Amino acid sequence: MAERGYSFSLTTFSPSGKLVQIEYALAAVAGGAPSVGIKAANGVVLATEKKQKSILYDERSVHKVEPITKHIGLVYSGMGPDYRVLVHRARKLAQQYYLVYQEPIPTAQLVQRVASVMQEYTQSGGVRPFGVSLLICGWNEGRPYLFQSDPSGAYFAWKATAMGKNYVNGKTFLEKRYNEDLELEDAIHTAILTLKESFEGQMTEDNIEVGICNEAGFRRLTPTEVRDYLAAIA
Amino acid sequence: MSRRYDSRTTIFSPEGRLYQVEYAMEAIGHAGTCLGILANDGVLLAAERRNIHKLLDEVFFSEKIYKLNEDMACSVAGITSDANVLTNELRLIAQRYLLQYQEPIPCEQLVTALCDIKQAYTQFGGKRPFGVSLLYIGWDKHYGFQLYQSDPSGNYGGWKATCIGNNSAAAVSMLKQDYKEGEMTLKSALALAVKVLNKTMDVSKLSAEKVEIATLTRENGKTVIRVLKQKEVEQLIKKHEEEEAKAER
Amino acid sequence: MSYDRAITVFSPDGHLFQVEYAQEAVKKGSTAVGVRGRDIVVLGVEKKSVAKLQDERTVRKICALDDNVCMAFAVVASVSGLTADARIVINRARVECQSHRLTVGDPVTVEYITRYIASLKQRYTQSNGRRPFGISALIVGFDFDGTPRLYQTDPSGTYHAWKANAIGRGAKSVREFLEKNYTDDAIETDDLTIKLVIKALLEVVQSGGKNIELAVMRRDQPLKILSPEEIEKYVAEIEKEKEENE
Amino acid sequence: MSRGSSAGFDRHITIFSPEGRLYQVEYAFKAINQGGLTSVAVRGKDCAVIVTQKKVPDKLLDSSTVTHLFKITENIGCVMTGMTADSRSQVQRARYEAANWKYKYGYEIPVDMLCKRIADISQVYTQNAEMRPLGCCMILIGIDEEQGPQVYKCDPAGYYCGFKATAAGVKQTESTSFLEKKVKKKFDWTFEQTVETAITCLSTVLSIDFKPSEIEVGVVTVENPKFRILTEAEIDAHLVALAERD
Amino acid sequence: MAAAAVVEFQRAQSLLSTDREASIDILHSIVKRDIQENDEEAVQVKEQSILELGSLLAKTGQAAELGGLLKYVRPFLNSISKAKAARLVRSLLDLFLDMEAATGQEVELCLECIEWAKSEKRTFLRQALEARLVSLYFDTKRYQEALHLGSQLLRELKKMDDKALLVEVQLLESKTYHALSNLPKARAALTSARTTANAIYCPPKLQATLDMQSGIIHAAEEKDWKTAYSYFYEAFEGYDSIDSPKAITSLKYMLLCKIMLNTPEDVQALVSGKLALRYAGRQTEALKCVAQASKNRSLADFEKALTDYRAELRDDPIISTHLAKLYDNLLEQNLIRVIEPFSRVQIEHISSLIKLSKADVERKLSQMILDKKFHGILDQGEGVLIIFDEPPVDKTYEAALETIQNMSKVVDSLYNKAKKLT
Repeated sequence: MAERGYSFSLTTFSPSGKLVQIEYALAAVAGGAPSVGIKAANGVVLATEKKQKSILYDERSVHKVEPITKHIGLVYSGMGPDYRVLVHRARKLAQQYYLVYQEPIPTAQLVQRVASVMQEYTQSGGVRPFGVSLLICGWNEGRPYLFQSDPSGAYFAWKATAMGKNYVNGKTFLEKRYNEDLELEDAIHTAILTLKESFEGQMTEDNIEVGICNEAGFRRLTPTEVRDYLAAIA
Repeated sequence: MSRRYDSRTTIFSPEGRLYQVEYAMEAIGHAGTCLGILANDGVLLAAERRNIHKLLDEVFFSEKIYKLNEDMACSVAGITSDANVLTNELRLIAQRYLLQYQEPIPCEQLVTALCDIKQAYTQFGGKRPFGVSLLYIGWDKHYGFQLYQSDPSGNYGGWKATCIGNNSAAAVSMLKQDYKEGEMTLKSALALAVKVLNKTMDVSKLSAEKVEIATLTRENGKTVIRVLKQKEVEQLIKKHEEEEAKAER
Repeated sequence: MSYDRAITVFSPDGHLFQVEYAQEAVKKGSTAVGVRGRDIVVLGVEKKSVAKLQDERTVRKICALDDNVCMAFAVVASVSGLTADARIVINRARVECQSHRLTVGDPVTVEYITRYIASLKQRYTQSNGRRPFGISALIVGFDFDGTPRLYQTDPSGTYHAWKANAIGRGAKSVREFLEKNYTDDAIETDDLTIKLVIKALLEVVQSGGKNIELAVMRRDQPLKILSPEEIEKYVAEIEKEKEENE
Repeated sequence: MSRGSSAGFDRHITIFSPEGRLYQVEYAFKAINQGGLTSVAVRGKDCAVIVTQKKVPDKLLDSSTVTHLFKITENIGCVMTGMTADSRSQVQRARYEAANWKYKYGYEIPVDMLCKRIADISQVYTQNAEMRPLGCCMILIGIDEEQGPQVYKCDPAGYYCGFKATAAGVKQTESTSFLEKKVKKKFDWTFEQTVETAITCLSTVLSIDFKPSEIEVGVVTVENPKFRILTEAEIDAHLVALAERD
Repeated sequence: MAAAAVVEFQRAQSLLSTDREASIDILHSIVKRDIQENDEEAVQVKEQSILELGSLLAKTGQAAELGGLLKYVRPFLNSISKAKAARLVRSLLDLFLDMEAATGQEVELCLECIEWAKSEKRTFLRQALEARLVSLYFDTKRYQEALHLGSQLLRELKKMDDKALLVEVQLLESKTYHALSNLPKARAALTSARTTANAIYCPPKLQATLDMQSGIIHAAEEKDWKTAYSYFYEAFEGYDSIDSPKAITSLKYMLLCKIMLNTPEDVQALVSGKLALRYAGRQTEALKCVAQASKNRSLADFEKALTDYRAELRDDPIISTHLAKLYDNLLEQNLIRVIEPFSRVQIEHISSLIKLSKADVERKLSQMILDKKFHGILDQGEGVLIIFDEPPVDKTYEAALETIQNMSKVVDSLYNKAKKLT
């Protein structure tokens, strides 16, 4: 007939051999807020543009760097609904894990399990994939972790990567500046610069949120704490 | 035909012959080569990982070659996203077999269990066809070391040398050609594995970032499966490397 | 989506699209012939799709579903030598056969499994999303009675008994060929029964008789697969007589 | 044209468009402009206040019986903004979700959790092939007994974002801009102040200014352990105060 | 170990408080320490140690003993043997440039370094050191040594790699080329540098260098003043933060574009507060005095500003060249007005009008006859300047000359075939 029906579906296969759908999902995340994640190897940082501009956001119980469990946080890009279910399932799975082992889940096992779930929507027909790309941070076993899970339902290992607005340019800066093993404090400074490439309209008094993951654990940080790093390097 | 009567798998082909499977075979070729060679004290799997990028977290050494069971390992050629459900499924089947039989699971039995799920998805349930060919490597005491090839459709065959991925046609003939039978050892099959992997692939260098190598070796009568770590992998690459280098200008 | 595209539409043809189309696949890949004999009903296959590095134990193109019923198939579709579709049908049909024994004893009759298999493809035409299997199996067997039967099923799921029937590499062609060879003498003699199978296979001979695999099955007894080596003994002699008729 | 592309499945059954956002979801926002209900919600420290058109076109309607303020918890309240068909369906759904939760948790719900939870339910509607996303926005008011008054807003598809000040409607961009000045130069709050600021910004954007029987203002004050509708008696008092205020 | 505590910290203080004598005994402990022993943990202590050493060096108060200490920076860098060693280097380079540890010792330390860099560590670290070496050699005015080194690096790799740090070597190479008065090799180099720059991926110091070079090529050479200036404004703001000497140059350069354009309005506005006041030195007044001199049409005012201000003007090679080009043009413009009647204008009457001195005018005219930058002849025997009037046709002689030369070629061909006859 034409390509239109065949290619779009996930009730049957794309005639290309790879699905045109997951590619569509990445474009969604491009239209999202810019997000950077970098494993220093002294800790992990997740930073994102959070729209205040006058403080129009509750930062007392709702955030953009959000804890799954004690020492795991996620920062996200793309479709907002898809993510909310993804968070709630992810925490549920984590809690099942904390219950059984008595250790909060590490990023590397979690992405793989999380990927199994996102794959199901990429398999099921009438059901679209989750349109969030997640940056998972963690510190478990004495080692910091950063993983990227894409909308397809796959997990990839990265030391530093970029999502959201102009991801191509983020990944190029990260490779260039980043060195294996660094200090967590220097690492935030380059993360705020990574955002600054394709921020849009630039930072006000505070229009970012950063959360750190370290030895003591993953914590999202308060608007004041966040502001101190931004003066050093915008 | 002049128009497919597919656009769902809850509706079917205008010939009753499924086009989607031929596109799936092409999909293995898009993805990097997967090869399995047989040895006389083990079997080894060599696969090209999705990640080629320098920045790798490296908590996993298993990201296309997954150890399923205490007797068997499998590899992926195709989409990575698909393995994750499959790999967890394979773990369930593999231990399920042990519970009843408590025998060193044969490669032919594990593959037939999986083929039931793949054939149903293509027939009904509205689930899109698979795009991965998986290579299962294992040991049984009744025929020896075995290698099996599974296709997206549910089509299976026992081999002792097979390759899929980065033009299948070339690759299977080449893997066979260089393979010898009853002349083998685990170190030399491994050195050879990199060499063949090099030729099918566009790269004439290849690294442990590009490649992930697994052994299945039988020790003291029991099968120990490990997917190897990067420094160990590099040593097999350098062994091959001197030869590759002489080919070059 | 279009009306023609949909699985529901009974079409001007006067028969459902997906049932019709499965029927136009019963030529090409693999060949299965079965002839009826007093002491053995024998099926033979040519092409197990084996490079002779591939295990012949893995690929079953002749599989015994019961202890007195066996079947061999062929079919057309995308991607050669395709083990999968045939293999699901072996698995459901064989379990059902063993379940039948448990419910109502002794080896289950040839005609009953064939009735089950034809209806199995049929029920699918009602069922959601499901088209029928394009397979024709030559169900070969002996009854518990010991009355030899040779049955054949088709893709819609209408079945008929025959004395001798051949499918694949052009179904119509092999059926026609087999009818010159068949005689009432052929059924009585134990040597001729095997040769009758082999005689239909040979008009698309490929790679020796080692490629061709035959089984004899007896009244209540398991499938006995004659050696890949024995088959060769018949082919060398017969092949010469074969050239003359066509 | 318009956002997304008709090509392929994305309105026959819900499978993503090139944008990576569902065809129906982008269309889903447009559904607020269909409604004609323009809302601004302002957050105090003594109350959370929502002000909306009640949309009573004639006094033939009863002003009391017509509503768009709903009591969805034990003192959490909300207002509906957008296509009315979507709005009642969301209200009733929110109510089920609300009751279950109250029992489980065992105490009255945080405003944040309630908005988060409805946001998860609306994704379900998006994902399912029979269904389509909701076209409405629920603006929840409530006083969390820790943090204080919180104003949340959920988007049509089920997007969630935190808010301490929000607006939704046809003229969403304009209403949020008038309120943005007021948030920056934050006044100290009391029952009267918070209410005056919410109405005034909504009355600049529209440039008509409300009648005392055509708006519905809904508060959750510390003095009520219930969700309370201001009614014509209270609203009339704030309205005459506006003209004089500045 | 020491990173900003104990021995190194004690040294920092000792330079500042006491005397240089005091620092010497301390420095011996630090050199010993650097050789194979290092802070190997990338959790603060390490970046602080190389940095603290960079602060002692470029403290400065320079003397020979401090130079010796600079030679040690390289084992300290080698010992680290990690990826993190490269970031540390980038950071370190600026401190050195602003304030030398000593010129003679540093150039040599860098030449040694490159060899080490190409081998063990990353090309990110390699690119960064070369930019220091090249800047160092340039100020020394061994313009050739700087270019030769930079070019050696480019030649080894460019096959698929560009990086922000790699561009910086090329920016510094363009600067050296501008000072010689050669645009082609510089223009080619500019291109590669701006392309990676477009998307910011760099600290403020790299950005300012990319802006400043793009500006020198556009101002004098290509001659678009709007294009030159715009980059300069960015360069100053970037420069001011990390740097000291660099920032000084960039502000004068801002004034320079507009002086050639010959508007006073822009020059005056730029002199004034953006961040300008701090870096604004004696040279703002040199640049300002020359603008007034061009505007006013006085050559004499110009000569004076050059003489008095000269040391600073000379030091940056780029500035000197720019000022020189400005001088030859001013001199030619002003002369044309006085000379214009032709004939025998006296050197003295023109001198008064032109706004020059007697001694200066004679010399300027003398240079000009040879250059034929007014087409006159100077008569030193009478003490008059005569300008060549239009003469009667040269055309007659020239057509004869052209005809006779073509016939001479022909005659040579004509004879050869003729040989056949006799």
